[PDB]
Amino acid sequence: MELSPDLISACLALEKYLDNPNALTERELKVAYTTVLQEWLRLACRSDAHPELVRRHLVTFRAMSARLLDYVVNIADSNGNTALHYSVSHANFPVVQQLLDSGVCKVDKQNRAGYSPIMLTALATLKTQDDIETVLQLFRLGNINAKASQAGQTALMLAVSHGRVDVVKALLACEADVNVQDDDGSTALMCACEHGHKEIAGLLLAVPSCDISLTDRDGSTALMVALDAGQSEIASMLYSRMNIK
Repeated sequence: MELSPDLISACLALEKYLDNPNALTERELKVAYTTVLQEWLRLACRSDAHPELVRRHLVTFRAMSARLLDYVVNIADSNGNTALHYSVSHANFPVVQQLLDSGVCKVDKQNRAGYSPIMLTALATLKTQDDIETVLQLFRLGNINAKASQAGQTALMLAVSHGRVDVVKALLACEADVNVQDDDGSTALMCACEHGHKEIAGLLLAVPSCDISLTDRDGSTALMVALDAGQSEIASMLYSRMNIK
C-alpha cells in the first residue's frame, strides 16, 4: 500500500511536457510516456489490482496537475486500450469505480478494434449490486448507443450476442436505443432471435419503442430470423406483439 516512485518520477517528466511541448527532447518524451504507461497499467490492470492504491495515486496526480490526472487516466497502450478498457474486460469493478470517480475518464474511447469500455461490459458478468451500480455509473457517463468502428455494433448487440442478461437489463435501464442497426442492418432483437436468447428477446420486446418491423440487408425481420432458425418460442413472442392485418 505504497505509491510507486517510478510512476511518480515519470509523471513529473510528463508534467513538464504537458506544460510546454518543447520542455522534453524526443528521447525524454518517449521514455516518459512509456514509463507512465507501464507503471500505471501495472498498478491498475494486473489481476490483483487494488482499488485503494489506484485512488491514492489518482489523488496525487490531481494535486500535481489537473492535466496530468487527465493524461494518465486516459493513457493508451499499443492496442489503444486504457486502464478502464482492461478493468471492465476483467470485471474488476472496484477498480472501474475509482477510475470513474476521477471525473476525467474518456469512457467513449475506442481501442484498435473499435470497442469502448461501455462495449466491453458485454464481456463482464455482474455478480453483485455494487457491480451493477458501477456499470450504471459508466453508462450514465458515456454514449451507450455508440457503434463500434468494426461492424457498427452497439454495446446492446454485443451483450445480446454474449447472452449477458444482466448487462442487457442495465443498458435498457439507461434507455439504450434498441433499434440501432449494424452495418448489415441487424438489430439487437435479430441477434436474440438468431441465437435463441429467449429471456433477452422478452426484455427487448417489453421496451415500448422496439420496432419489430425493421429489416436487415436481406429483407428479414426479427420474426423471419426466428422462424428460419426454428426459434419457435421466440417467434410466438413476436406474434404476440404484432397486429396482423
